[PDB]
Amino acid sequence: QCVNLTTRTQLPPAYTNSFTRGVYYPDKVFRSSVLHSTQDLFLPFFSNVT
Amino acid sequence: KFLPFQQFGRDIADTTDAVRDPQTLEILDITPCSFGGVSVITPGTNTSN
Ligand SMILES: *[C@@H]1O[C@H](CO)[C@@H](O)[C@H](O)[C@H]1NC(C)=O
Ligand SMILES: *[C@@H]1O[C@H](CO)[C@@H](O)[C@H](O)[C@H]1NC(C)=O
Repeated sequence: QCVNLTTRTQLPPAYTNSFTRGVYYPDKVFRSSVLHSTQDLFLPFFSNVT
Repeated sequence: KFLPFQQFGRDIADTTDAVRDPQTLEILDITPCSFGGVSVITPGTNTSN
C-alpha cells in the first residue's frame, strides 16, 4: 500500500521572529503586584522560530 | 476577584489577602490577629508599691 504524493514546487523555508510569545503559567497562584523569579522552560526574548 | 486561574491576593511579603482556595474564591482583606508587647512603669520599691 503505497501512495504517490510528489511535490514539483517546494517553498523555501523562512525565518519567523518573536518577542514576547511563549511564557505560560505553570502555577495557579495569583500574585498581586509581587516580583518573583521563575525557573521553567520558555521561548527566548529574541529568536527565529520555524 | 480579578481572573479565574489565579485568585490568591498578596502584595508585598506576608499580607496574603485571601484565605487559601475557597470555591467562591474572591478576596476582601486581612485581620487574623494583631497585638503587641507590654512594659511596666514603676517609681521605686522604697518609694511605692
Ligand atoms: C456553593 O457553591 C456555589 C457555586 O455555584 C456558590 O453559591 C458558593 O460558592 C457556595 N455556597 C453557597 C451557599 O451557595
Ligand atoms: C529608699 O528611700 C529611703 C528614704 O528615702 C532610704 O532610706 C533607703 O535607703 C532607700 N532604699 C531602700 C532600698 O530602702
